[PDB]
Amino acid sequence: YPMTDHKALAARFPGDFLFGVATASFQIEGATKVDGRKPSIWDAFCNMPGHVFGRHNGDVACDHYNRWEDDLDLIKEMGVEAYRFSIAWPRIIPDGFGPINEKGLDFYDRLVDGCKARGIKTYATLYHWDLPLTLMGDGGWASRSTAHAFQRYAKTVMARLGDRLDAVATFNEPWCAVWLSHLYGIHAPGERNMEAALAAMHHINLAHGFGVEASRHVAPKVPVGLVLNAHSVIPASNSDADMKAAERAFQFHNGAFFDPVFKGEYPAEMIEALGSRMPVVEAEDLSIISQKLDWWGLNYYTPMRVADDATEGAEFPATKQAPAVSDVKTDIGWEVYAPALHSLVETLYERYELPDCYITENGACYNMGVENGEVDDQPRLDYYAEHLGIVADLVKDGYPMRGYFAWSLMDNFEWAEGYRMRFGLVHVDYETQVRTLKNSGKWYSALASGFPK
Amino acid sequence: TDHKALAARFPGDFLFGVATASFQIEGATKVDGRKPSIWDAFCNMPGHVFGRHNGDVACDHYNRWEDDLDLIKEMGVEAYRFSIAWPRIIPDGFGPINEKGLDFYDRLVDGCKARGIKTYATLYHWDLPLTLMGDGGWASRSTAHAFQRYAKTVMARLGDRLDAVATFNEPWCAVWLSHLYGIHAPGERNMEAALAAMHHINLAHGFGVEASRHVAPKVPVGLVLNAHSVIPASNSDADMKAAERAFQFHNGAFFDPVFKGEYPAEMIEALGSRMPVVEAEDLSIISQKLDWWGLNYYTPMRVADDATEGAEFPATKQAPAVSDVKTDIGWEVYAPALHSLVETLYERYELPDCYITENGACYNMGVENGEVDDQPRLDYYAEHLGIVADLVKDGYPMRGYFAWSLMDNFEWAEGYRMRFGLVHVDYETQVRTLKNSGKWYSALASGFPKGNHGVM
Ligand SMILES: OC[C@H]1O[C@H](O)[C@H](O)[C@@H](O)[C@@H]1O
Ligand SMILES: OC[C@H]1O[C@H](O)[C@H](O)[C@@H](O)[C@@H]1O
Repeated sequence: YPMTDHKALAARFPGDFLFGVATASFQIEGATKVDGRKPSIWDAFCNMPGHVFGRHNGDVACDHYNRWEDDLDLIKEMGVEAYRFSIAWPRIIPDGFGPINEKGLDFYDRLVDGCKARGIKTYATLYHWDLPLTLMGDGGWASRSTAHAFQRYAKTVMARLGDRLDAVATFNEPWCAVWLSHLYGIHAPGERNMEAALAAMHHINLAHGFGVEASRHVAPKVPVGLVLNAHSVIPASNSDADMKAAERAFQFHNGAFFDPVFKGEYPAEMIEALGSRMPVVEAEDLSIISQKLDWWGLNYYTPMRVADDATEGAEFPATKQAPAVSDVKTDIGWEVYAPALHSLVETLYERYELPDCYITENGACYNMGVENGEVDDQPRLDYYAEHLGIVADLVKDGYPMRGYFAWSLMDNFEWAEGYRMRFGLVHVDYETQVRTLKNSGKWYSALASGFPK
Repeated sequence: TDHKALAARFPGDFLFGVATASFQIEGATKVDGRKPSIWDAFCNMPGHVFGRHNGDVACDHYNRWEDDLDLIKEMGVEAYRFSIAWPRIIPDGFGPINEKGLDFYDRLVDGCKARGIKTYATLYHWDLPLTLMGDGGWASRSTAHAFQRYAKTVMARLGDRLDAVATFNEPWCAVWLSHLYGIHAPGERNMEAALAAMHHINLAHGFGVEASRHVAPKVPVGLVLNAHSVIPASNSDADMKAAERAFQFHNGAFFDPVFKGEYPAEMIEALGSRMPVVEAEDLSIISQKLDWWGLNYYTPMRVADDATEGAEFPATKQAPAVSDVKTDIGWEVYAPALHSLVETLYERYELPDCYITENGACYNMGVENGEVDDQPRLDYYAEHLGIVADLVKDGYPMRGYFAWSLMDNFEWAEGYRMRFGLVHVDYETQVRTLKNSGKWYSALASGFPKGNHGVM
């Protein structure tokens, strides 16, 4: 049972708690070929049949590149203190390496100015998956040179925006950019090769480290973070095999990123099984990867239930999907189970020395539209109540949970799922570009408005 | 293999050549304005190419081309078949023309002229500018129009000197091998993408023919196809219907539109709903008349019916080899499949003059004694040229023959491991060594053109 009474729920949060809404550049911007933007690997992935539902693409999206003032006005009306957004590398350095696109920088310059004027805090993500297509020539993330391209891109953005940005994250979800994109073939560039994935793994960890150094060198005032979909790993049974399975799944899906960044090492059992196939790790890599961060971002939606897979010749971590425990599912099919969020954060703060935590993404897919000038999305409202409940519990128990960004300000391009899957607090009619604040959004606004106190 | 007796089986004006492709030999992948091709991306992402081999070095031809031309001249080979790198000419696919790129081929073509070497250029031999992948590569119709402009750009500069041009080399590879089987760049395995690539390459061929004739009307225009010699596993009804389905899919998909102005009926029945839009004028554009056509032949395609539930058209599976002779890449040697193939094609379609634009064999032996003993290559050539001479005697319009690899080179997904050259290349020293097969081929080709002399 949720609870949902906002006035009560609001009492459970400290006065300086940060409430936000989140978007990503490719998902909402459109204007793919204007002001010097060159193609990203997602433009390619969309336009090649077989990868994205309906062959949907980012050409128009929410037209946010043009309508951004309205959107910031909306965040202002909702009384949301913070906006988490991503910056398009294809706009800043269209070829990945090469000339800087001054018009690219100009746009986010204005965007940040726009937020500053409205008293909206800025949480920027440098990389939320739109890698300049040209970088695939050298091998993309499988090439170490791509990390150096990112390095220069980060130093460029932070030099321009560092005097106003409230916070910066290097990467959004290495798990997706790494395994889902290079091992499972589901996200761009759509590869299914362990050697390629391991290369991407290390080079993205490396690029993060280069990114930290770059930010601090040109904008040392801005708190630097990293955003991770750490998976709440839950065994199917308490059998010895399933417990061991959950630990391996943890090392592979979480440790591959958390241990290098926060412990300056890769997980030992993972190295045993997969080490021989990694690219060169240079003497100074791990110490660069493991620089101290001022904050970190957690993205969470649903647990990762695993069982052992004893199949002959199963690759590490040799696990398979266990069935859902809750009956409740979102429209995209993900199990709804709030307490996995609690145990996830506990495990992480026991296992790693972590800085302040912001819940950088939390939300649900529910595809109801506009009937009677209102969007009736009670199951989404329920979701936020139930999960914010857990976040308040974490605050009570002493964890340094400093903020929460509701995932998806508005409906947008949902990657492989195209425009089919809505995650927004605000409905978008893609034929008129009209924004309609959903009922869940009215609720979240009623909660967020009372902060700061 | 007596080369004198074999030489006599050919007409005096028969054309002997050696063949090459831009990405396989050139190197200099980042020089003079060249942007990446889909094959640079393909090579450099682990899992696609043996050893992760790439085209960066290759045979360093971009730097050593005059020496390689002198080599062709010294061999006595009259013709040179090569491809032009689109990534050097219009590096983003669309976008600004790169003059440095054009100059290189301009100077190459001048070098062929000065040496008396006839030029048979291939506009597209698989090196698509990576940027075009932004719109969906060959799955986007726009890519055909980019080619069209590329085609026109090249022929405007080179058309006053080129002896001949082919639009595309092997639609089958660029279409099915690249978009359905995932073996070649860009490495897709999707029928919808492959069908889009199929029509868009056919269409691009047509645009190319018109573009070339618009700016260089005198230049003979062709298309190079690895037409598959489809042989059934048995004469069973199921196997023979399968061979015909296979012919339609692997050959008909390209031969029918180009030479009959229609797609194969049964194939349209199984797959047409998943094809891209065929605009009103498309098929007439595709089926413009050609002055010649190139056949690439290596080995037969033996097939059997596959009754597996839901097996997609053409619903066939590989059948086993009849000969037990195989090249080092694993391809059956079976020369008579060349004869039956050519005769099938000429009965089935109305075709212009034929050149064998590729024929050769993978054998990986290297330099020992300062010499390369590649008898199986030589044996392969003598036997296949015999077949070509049989086709001549039977009255088939066989005008010329190009040996498959002037030199060992980057062999696509196989990297540098699989050698096809008449000339051995040591990739550390870049030293060219003429193999024994090369000596033999030079001996044969040197007698042509036979020239005006008496008889008795
Ligand atoms: O549904 C997935 C949503 O959460 C993901 O973790 C991504 O960070 C976000 O872009 C996406 O839309
Ligand atoms: O092995 C295949 C060889 O034949 C194919 O016909 C190609 O056109 C050539 O580039 C390749 O090297």
